[PDB]
Amino acid sequence: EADLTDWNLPLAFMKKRHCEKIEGSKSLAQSWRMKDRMKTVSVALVLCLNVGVDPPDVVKTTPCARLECWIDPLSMGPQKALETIGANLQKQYENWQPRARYKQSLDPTVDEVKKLCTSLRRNAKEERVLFHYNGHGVPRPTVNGEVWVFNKNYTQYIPLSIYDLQTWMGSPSIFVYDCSNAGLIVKSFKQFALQREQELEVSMKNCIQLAACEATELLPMIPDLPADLFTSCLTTPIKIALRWFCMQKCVSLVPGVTLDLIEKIPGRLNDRRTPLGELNWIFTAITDTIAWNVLPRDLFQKLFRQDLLVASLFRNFLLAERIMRSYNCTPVSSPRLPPTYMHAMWQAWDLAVDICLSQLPTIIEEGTAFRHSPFFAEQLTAFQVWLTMGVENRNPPEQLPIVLQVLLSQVHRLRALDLLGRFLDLGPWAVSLALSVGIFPYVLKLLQSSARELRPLLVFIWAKILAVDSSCQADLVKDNGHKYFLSVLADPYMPAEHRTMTAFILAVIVNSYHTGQEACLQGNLIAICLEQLNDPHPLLRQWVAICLGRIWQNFDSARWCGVRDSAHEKLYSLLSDPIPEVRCAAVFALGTFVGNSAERTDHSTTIDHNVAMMLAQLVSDGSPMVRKELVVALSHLVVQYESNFCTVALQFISVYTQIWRVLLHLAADPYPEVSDVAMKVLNSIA
Amino acid sequence: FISATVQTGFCDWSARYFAQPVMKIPEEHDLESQIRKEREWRFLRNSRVRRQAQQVIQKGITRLDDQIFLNRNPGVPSVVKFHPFTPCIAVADKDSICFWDWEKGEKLDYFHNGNPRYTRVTAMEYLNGQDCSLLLTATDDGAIRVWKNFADLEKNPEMVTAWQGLSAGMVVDWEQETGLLMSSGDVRIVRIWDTDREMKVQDIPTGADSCVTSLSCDSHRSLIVAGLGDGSIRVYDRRMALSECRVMTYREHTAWVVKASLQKRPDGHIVSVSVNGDVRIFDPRMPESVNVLQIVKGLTALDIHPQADLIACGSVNQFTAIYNSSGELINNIKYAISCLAFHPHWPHLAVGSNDYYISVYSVE
Amino acid sequence: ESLDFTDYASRIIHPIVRTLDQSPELRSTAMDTLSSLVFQLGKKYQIFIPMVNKVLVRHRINHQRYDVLICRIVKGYTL
Amino acid sequence: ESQFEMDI
Amino acid sequence: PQLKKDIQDGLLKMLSLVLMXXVGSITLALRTLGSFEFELTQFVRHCADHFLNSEHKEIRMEAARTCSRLLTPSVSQTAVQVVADVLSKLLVVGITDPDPDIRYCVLASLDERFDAHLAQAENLQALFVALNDQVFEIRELAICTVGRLSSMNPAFVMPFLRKMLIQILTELEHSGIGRIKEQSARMLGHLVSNAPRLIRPYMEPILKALILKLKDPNP
Repeated sequence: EADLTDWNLPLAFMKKRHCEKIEGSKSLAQSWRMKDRMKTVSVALVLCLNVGVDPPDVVKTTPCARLECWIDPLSMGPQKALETIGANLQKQYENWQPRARYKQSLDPTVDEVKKLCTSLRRNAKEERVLFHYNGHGVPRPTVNGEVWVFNKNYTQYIPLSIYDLQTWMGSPSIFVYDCSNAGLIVKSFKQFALQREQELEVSMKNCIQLAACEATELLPMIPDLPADLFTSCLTTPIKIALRWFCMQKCVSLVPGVTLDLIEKIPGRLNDRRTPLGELNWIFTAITDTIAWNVLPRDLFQKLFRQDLLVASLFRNFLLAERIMRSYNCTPVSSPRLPPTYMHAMWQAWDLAVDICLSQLPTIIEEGTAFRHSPFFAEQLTAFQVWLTMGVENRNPPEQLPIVLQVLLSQVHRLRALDLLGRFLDLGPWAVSLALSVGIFPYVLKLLQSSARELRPLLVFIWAKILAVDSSCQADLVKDNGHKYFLSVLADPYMPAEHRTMTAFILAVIVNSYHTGQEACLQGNLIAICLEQLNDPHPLLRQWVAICLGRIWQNFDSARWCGVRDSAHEKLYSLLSDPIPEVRCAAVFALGTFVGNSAERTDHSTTIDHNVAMMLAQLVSDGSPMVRKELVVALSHLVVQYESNFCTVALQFISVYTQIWRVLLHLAADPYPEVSDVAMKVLNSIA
Repeated sequence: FISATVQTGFCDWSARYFAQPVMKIPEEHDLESQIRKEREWRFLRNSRVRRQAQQVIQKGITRLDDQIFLNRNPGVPSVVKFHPFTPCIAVADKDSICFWDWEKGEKLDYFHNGNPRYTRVTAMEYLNGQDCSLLLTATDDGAIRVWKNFADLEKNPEMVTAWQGLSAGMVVDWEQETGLLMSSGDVRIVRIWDTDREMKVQDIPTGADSCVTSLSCDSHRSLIVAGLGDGSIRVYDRRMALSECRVMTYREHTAWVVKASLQKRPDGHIVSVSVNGDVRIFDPRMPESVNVLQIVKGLTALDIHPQADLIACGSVNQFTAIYNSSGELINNIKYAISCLAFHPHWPHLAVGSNDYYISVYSVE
Repeated sequence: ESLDFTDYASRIIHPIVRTLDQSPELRSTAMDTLSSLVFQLGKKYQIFIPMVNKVLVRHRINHQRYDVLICRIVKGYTL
Repeated sequence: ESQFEMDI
Repeated sequence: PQLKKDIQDGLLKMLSLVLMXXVGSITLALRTLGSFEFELTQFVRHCADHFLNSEHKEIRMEAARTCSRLLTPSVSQTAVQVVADVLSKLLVVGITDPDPDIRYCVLASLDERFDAHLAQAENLQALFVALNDQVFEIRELAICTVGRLSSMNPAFVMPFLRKMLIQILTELEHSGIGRIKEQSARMLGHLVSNAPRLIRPYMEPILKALILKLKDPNP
């Protein structure tokens, strides 16, 4: 047949440079940065327990819920118990925010609270202060916007106005109420907030509030649970999460799991390789995932990313919402969250816990080696399955925030970095997502690693990020990540595909940014680049030359270094390169080399004339793309020697004579774009 | 002063490579893609047009007086070409390029080449004739330029690329399979522009004072044939050195050699014609002519067919003599007939008089 | 208002749709039940929008809350 | 000072 | 088979003339199109135009049977996006059609062949919906299908099948009814067989629940 003749023929002038326009893609409004990093500087633990005597409101049951910060208060005698609960409560918070001034108030007066709160605002001037209120020993908050504390003698419950309480506490602050009609406090807090705004004409958005209950509701009295149920959820989630798991109907599925085995669970909450730290890690992934999928992006970055303590409180609040729901309680938050209790991801938690503490009989008693959870493996598998047919802007993958959590260990880091690259590849829309979920500071921290297996994966990820957001050149020079890439660009065994990405990364880090130019110059870029300039890869030859060109762009120090290494000489080889991208990249660099002379004597001037005449033999060139850069390059030469070209220009109405004659040929170009740009530069002499 | 500094978008355009995807299979390799099926449909349509045209040649080329159409242009028809498969017959003038049809019978497009008032479009080709075709348009002063979307419904003229060759007018020979293109004219040089590398590869010296009036080339057995204004017909092999290049230099004419054309067979035949109007069929391996013919007294322009061996002559006295290569008479159609043009496949012959008219004849 | 009904979207929507044919007295009440469920399902209801729409046009069911909720799911909103 | 603990 | 190609040239041209443009023939034109071999992209995206619209029960039921047969050509990003599109449309008919016969046919036709597409999050959210279908037969058919995908995308399926397992064992123990318990066991049969990874850790509970029914004092 006559089909083999058709398929086997070169289609001339049908490539990217011809079809697409020679123009840069317009950068989108990148809004992924945390435009604020708030910090919770100090904490106020107001505990109104009055250990022993119950308030008149609530009649307690004979067995009853008694545990308060995992302490039976009635075991220890009244006074010691109150100090102990205060001590434990501090410790619990120090898991989440270990570097903050804690200051307890234990069965306080009103004056006592005033002096406490006013002092903490003075210290934490404009940074955030936490106010924790635990009103289990005092009557329920009133309709009139009041919260109860004691008198000096502990003979009368004194009311304290929420108005006065939000006077003493400042603007950026967070309030945690663990008492019975706690919704009333949140209502009345917002009322007095509106009331202050009306008085100000002739602290709302700043103030976050978490509350154990809706205004009508009462806290549960159930003997299995703590009294401190909300505080417990916020501040020790894994402990109640496991105790709650053992109270549900789903325990039938794991026989030999009582509450007593949960007490004796091995591990710590830091060590992710232990059993307890496994769960703690999984839990952090699950809650941070539920939040990201359920909340609008704005409100997510406000609560789950700005500051650690708030983010920890809201992560753990989602668990409170789930647990307390099962006892006719609805927790309340000030920036109101939509209901997460029925999110699918909770079924993943249930299974994760189940599998983890089905092992406890054998881990404790037999002394069996703790097998790790399949959680993170399977979640990466889901993320992978999404990518297969996930080429589109459809629903984004649920697992992005889990992929982030996996980077933190080493166990699944290689696989995640692979998948994350595969995801980032899909398009710049994806790189935007991955920056919004908060991948940036972890991907940047891995540049401190020496594990050589990461090098091809991180190089890939960073090329994708910097292709979208070029402002990250600021961050990479600060942390000395610019050294990480320099090493990869001077490594013969690293593939030429990845060395090309690396050369691009350096050409972005260096681009019009003296801090990055001075840093890469000292990391010996010019010597490294020249070693790879004659590679058998036309993309690498291209980028290495752009990279070389950018480093001495308006930077005389990198030019002098180029003269010693004799870079301009080694770049003349690229002027007769087959690929017209490379020829252009070479012309770019030799032009950028010429432009930053700063009026120096015979050494610099004699070099510019050698670079002039070498460019001046790319007039009769096939690509107009090369010829445009050839004009732009000779533009830099004209700007530098403007006094000399005025002599040549005024005459016809011998080096400069030659370069002006070149621009006349480029002015009378067949191609319109080259004739235009040549005409502009030629008229700015005229 | 510093404001004269322009910055190209090249480095930014280049940077777009890393925003776009990499890992996945390209759009062309996909066997079930819509672009490949339309490309395979074009190649299926091509193979039919080669077969159908080959069948007309096998019947024995009888008389030739049928006129498919007669239209009139705004300008004088200077050069004519037939697009190989799709019926698009570009008839350029001094400036513009009118795209006519001979099935519908309609004006499809009208360009401006962009060249000044003194200049003239001498030569023309069809690059990538098999699919997604382009139109090379060589100007007499030196300028070469290439046009996409030239006879489309939803699109306008679009110049793909353009570059000064050189510096008769200008002559060109496209070579689709090799990827080369060989400009020549008033200069004493035959350049060879590689279009994959967009650089002048070889500059073969002609070794001749007069202008290179015509230029035709061969793939497989590399043979740049080049007729000349003084009368001679050189042949060059681009494998050997530039001092050696002159394989043959036989001279049996004296005028503007209107067309010294070579055939694509292994039995190559240089059919050369002068202003005096006399064919001489040469071979590459001999020093003198094999066959001899004398056709028209005052010849003005001529064209020769690739597949079959037709020779379509012109005349100062309005005649259009269409003979065979052997020298047999078929027609003498009675009306400066400055452009004749055969199809690469079908035995259709265009004509364009000094008066502003076009025709396209056919052998039933 | 209190429980999760994602699981039982089909178990309810199919009987409801059927109720809007077989008895005109329950048509008002039923549409109110439907809307409450829609409000609770949200984007998970998108699948059913076509099928239920068919029953609605056939008997000119013009419910304020429902038409609002669908309009919001199709466009990308919820209160 | 990062949010989650990374062990490089 | 001297000219099997000339037969198919006219026959596909006959069907194209029919399915471009009364009712009972369109039933048979689709039955033909999916029965025997041919040389079919437009047809399958045109079959997606039928079942969405048609108020005829018999057209929808065949247009569903057809598409499942014509997507046997299911790596390149064109066929994959077409198979994904059609298969998303098919799943919608299998969840949402009122006539439960169409729902059973459609679900039954989503075989092993499609499990790469069915294991996507969005498709998997539809299939779960079918496990609480009014019709028990469809429920059985879905839990078999979802169990089969528990190897493909375990992160979604394994949590959900655990939730289902718990419900099944609740219906067994706490519903004091013959039919619901009878169905529940039947269903637990299908779970055990199709999702054995999920079920191994829970074997001691399940087995105590089942032995307890055998030691109660309906056939």
